[PDB]
Amino acid sequence: RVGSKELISRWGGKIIMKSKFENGKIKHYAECQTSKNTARKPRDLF
Amino acid sequence: MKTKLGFNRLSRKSSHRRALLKNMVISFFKHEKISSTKTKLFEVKRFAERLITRAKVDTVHNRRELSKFIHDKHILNKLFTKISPVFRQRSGGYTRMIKLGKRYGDAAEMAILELVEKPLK
Amino acid sequence: MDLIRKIEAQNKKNEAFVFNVGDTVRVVYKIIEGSNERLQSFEGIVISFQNKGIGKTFLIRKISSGIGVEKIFPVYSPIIEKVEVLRRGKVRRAKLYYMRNRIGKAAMKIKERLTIK
Amino acid sequence: MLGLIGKKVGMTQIFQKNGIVVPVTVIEFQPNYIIGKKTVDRDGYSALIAGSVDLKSSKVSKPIKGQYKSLKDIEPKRYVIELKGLDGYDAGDEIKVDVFKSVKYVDVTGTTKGKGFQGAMKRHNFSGGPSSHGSKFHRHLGGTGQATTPARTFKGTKMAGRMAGNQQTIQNLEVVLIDEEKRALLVKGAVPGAKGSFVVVKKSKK
Amino acid sequence: AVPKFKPSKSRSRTRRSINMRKKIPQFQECSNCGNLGVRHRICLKCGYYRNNQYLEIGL
Amino acid sequence: SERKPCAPLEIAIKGMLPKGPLGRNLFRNLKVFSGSEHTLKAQNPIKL
Amino acid sequence: MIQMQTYLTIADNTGGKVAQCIKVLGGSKRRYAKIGDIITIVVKQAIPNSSVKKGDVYKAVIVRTSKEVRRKNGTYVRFDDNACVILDANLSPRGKRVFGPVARELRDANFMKVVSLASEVI
RNA sequence: GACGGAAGGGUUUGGCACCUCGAUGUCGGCUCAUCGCAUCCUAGGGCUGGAGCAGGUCCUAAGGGUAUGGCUGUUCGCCAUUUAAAGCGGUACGCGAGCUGGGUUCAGAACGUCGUGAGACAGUUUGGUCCCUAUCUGCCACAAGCGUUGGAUAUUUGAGAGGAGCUAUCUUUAGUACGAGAGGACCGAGAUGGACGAACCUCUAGUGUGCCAGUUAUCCUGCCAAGGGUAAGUGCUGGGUAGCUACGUUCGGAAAGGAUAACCGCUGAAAGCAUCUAAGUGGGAAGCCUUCCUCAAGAUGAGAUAUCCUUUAAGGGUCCUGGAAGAAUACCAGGUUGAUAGGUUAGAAGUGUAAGUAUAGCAAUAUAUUAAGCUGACUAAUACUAAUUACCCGUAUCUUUGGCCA
RNA sequence: GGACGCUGUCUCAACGUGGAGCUCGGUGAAAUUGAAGUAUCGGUGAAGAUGCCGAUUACUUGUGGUUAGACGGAAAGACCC
RNA sequence: UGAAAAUUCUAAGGCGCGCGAGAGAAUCCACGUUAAGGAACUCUGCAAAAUACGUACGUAACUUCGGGAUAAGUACGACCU
Ligand SMILES: [Zn+2]
Repeated sequence: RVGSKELISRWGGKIIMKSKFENGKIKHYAECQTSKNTARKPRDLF
Repeated sequence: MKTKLGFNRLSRKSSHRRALLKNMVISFFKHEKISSTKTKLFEVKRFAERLITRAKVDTVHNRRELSKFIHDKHILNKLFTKISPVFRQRSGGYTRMIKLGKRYGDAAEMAILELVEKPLK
Repeated sequence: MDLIRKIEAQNKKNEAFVFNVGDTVRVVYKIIEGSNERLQSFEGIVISFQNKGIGKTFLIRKISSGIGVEKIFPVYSPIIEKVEVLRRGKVRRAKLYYMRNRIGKAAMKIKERLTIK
Repeated sequence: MLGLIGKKVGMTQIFQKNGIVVPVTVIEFQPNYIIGKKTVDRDGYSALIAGSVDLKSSKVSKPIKGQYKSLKDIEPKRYVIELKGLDGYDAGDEIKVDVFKSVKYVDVTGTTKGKGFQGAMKRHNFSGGPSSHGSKFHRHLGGTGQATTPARTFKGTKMAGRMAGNQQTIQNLEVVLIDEEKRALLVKGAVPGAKGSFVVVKKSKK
Repeated sequence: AVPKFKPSKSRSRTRRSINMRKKIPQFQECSNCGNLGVRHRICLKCGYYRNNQYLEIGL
Repeated sequence: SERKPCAPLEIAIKGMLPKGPLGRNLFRNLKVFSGSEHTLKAQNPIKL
Repeated sequence: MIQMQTYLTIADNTGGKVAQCIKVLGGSKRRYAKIGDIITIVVKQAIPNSSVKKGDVYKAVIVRTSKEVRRKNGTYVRFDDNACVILDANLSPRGKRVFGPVARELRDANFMKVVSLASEVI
């Protein structure tokens, strides 16, 4: 077991999934605590 | 796609190509000037200039190498004695191949190969 | 000149050790296990050198518990700690692949050079 | 989109600090200048015209010469491309290689290697027939259509013909190293084109 | 693998005229004799070429 | 309609015109504009 | 590069001495197994009067291959014969001891107990 | 869902004998596919006698995928292991001017049965020529010519078209929800793979009839020494750079948005209620349209711009030296103002210590001179040679109208 | 029918070699052929259309490749009557 | 050379096949080599690969007593003294 990689941003912030709602749309997106940049898939925050 | 750059293969298998090159170089050194197909002459000069630059310096070991390619003793001695001492200084390009036109009959591209400076007599 | 070779010279940082094909050598190198490193060792006969430039590698063969093992090491790799030459041998090839066919005691030995007094 | 005209020098490998090897392609960047601008209200769209390595003054036609009349000390450029929807620059400017300093992934566009008239088995990974058991069928197409319906060969059936020479853009190449003093970029992986061919490097879309 | 119908004279003429077409060689008058010789070839009439003798033209 | 505002009317007129070289020429004789303005002011077209 | 029909040395003390690969697991058209993969083997030759009979089908893990496979640090390790170890249902070594060396990709494939019972890890 | 009743599909066994016997080659396998949806998997649902897990039934959905072997000529089927699944069909039961000929359907011979016999048998066994240089359409690629309303040179908007669209295991959420227990999640994240596709040669690996070394037989260079030829299309072995290649390396399947299928609605009638619909207005899938990559103004609807030229100018072509390109072409680099090619010099590297001389040994041979000699398909330098004091193509026609200016 | 050894038979193809193929010069056939400013789809029809209907698509002309069709060529079908 | 009129090379002697020259694309036919696996190919180990000589050692079931048998299996081979 290669140590379970901690789900961390490239800016040292935890990445957490939120579900925005907008106009009949549930949206899932990824949010970084340290820098508050909103992206949609944590791929884009590593 | 083509690999093996550096030849023309002269349209013949390896042994016969080597024999062809040896014979034509021998004749070229003997006669100071020959006429043939452009491709054949091109390869001939690629090897003749190499032989001349190897024979610029006359030693036993160098002579014994040049014998591995020049099997005519008379022409080997001529190459080591009469030809190179006039190209001792020239940095390269000892020969000169000049086109002659399409030959009648099978329309080959003829050309003339000669030495830039004629050797000692 | 070449920009490739200049980049290589800028990235060497780890000079090649001195040894020749046919010597018996011990290489000591680093190995990671997750987060921890250990020093590992490999005794055997160098039986080839390799490619041009920084990609140069060498091959080491040894016999372990009756089973042959070969390893390929990149020469300029930072993981290589030390290479030490236990016995220096005299060969005539440039690649000693015939040792793969040698069997028994003959499968692992190379006559050494004996420096003149 | 930030882009540059580079030249594929070749490939090599580098050793990361802990020992991990990374195979890289090296790109050399001759100076790139902004030659002109395209505007939505005059050309219909917004883009920046970018140019690279110079031409020999004996082989510049006068249309090309006049293209550079108003620019000061910018000789004619052999490789000219367009960068759509870019700002922050104007005619006479000059783009460093460091515009990628903050970028993690790039995209590279170049002209893939040419392979000449190539057969189906190389071109499309066709299997062939057996090489024994009486076979007289080795690297031919096989069947191509159906019998009477449709009584023709469908458009786009894959056969023999020329292979490669097209443009291609490879995506999400990781950026390994940037070296300003030698004007070089080191990306991780393969880049289309032969040695010395000229590629265009753009900031990655993703 | 055999012609299905005899082609029209138009098609035969077109193919023949396109294929059986030989191109003129380039020329350049000799600096010595003024003959029109093939460009980049020794003059076949006087033997000179860029003011150098290479042949000895006979009958 | 959204991708090509003139396409429906062009298609319909092309269908209703005769076929052949003269039909194609007649369709060449037609200009369709999405908006309420045209560029052929030099011809003083007669309104209908 | 173990494929179907490949012969392998059983490198443990269950009793078998030669095994034959009859399937490469985990993939539809999967054709090759590497170090640390699990294959389905049939036993072609065994020590007499052992707990493993000739002609039984088990699962095994590959511990040595004769074709080198790249590692992260650029090193390649190429053994001299292909060898495997029999596993029980829990995907754990059925035997109690392992003969000869093994390659260290077992470490990453999480076969720590095979690694420990091995003699040398290369 | 019995007993019955009404249809469609044209695939099974048949019916008919309409096309073809001055010939439409018949079963499987191989290769290559394309299409239908009556969906095997992945996706979205309704209901369950659906606790959960796992299912059952029905509806929507064809984007992608849909295994390797044993037996048999077999399709089929059974069986062994796998897998998210091992779909059903049309296309002359797809595909023999693409392949195989095991089977069927010739002449040999044998067995059983029938016949007095010649012989016969949708009974069996064994052996047994698979022809054709592509005229046309079609398709995969590449050019010549001209057009695009003056003629050229670069950079591009894009109609339109093609490519691609697969999926698993494990770890967190959580042994929590659920549940007597056993057992065990939806939703949403992370890591590592399989298959497939593309690019590439840094590594791994193959080739490497350039090259180097060892050695056998025989002939030759007068001989010793040292070499050379021949053992097809390398004499045989040990290596091998460039180039090509996969078994190698790297990358790719997205994210988001729009309009929807089945389905679920909200507000509400006709029909005082009720009702997703009739006025409206919303959610909603690997599908559709954008987005990603490639081709693309012959898109004759021939586009847009910047610059050059104004009676043969701008520019292009031929010729030549070549390549990163290539069947001939084209494209691209270069032509004395010139590093395009050869040669030369040097280097990255291959082979592995030459010849000669000296020493040691009776000799085979070894050591020193020596990281030697030789070879350098690539890289950079250096005009010595070859690319010529050169030859052909190639520019505002006229009519109508509007704007500006005189 | 099975086993050992051995192998590109195969997973899975790659590179090289010799003769053709390609280009040019010389010599120069063949079967075949009502001709031809001979596209595709859905139909129709002696029941599988280059030639008919409706629609769609397509600048003119060659070369190197490939055989889906022209119920292709070859032999007044050998099977059946 | 060798047991040999085998095999390879070569003397005497006779010939260089009565279209050539460029270029090396696909492809066709015939060959060379190969990582890992070793019949998973296929109607069938078809085709290839492999075995191969000399001198010694050692050879079974079965048998008509002759055989099987070169069974199988294995060692040595160069140069100098
Ligand atoms: Zn003249």
